[PDB]
Amino acid sequence: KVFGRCELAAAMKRHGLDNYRGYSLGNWVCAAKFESNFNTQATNRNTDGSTDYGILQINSRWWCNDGRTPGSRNLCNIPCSALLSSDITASVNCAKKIVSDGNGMNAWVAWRNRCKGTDVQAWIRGCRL
Ligand code: NA
Repeated sequence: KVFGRCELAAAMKRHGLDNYRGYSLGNWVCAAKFESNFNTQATNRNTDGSTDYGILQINSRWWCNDGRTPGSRNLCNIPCSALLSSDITASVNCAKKIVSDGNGMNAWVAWRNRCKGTDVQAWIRGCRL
């Protein structure tokens, strides 16, 4: 599923992401835009052989099991395919584990490079929330 911007913002809000560990909703929407262009089916392979899955591009080296990333962990305890669902619950629940891991949203390279220190509230302007 390809979300609309406000539709995703609402979904994320309902799933407890607004201000989760102090990151306002616009942060999460901004990270999704640049990670996946709001497409839950997004996948991208990394140089190390791991793959990033879903709306927030969660990596198989640490967070999910895809059966093809040797020596990897599965810290969210989920098949990576669950991250591709039109239902974002598994992605959100795993993202909450990731953002709590030490480095905050800096874990998402696109957040650090394209969202951090920008007017992220712009991503939810106009939405009914
Ligand atoms: Na893994």
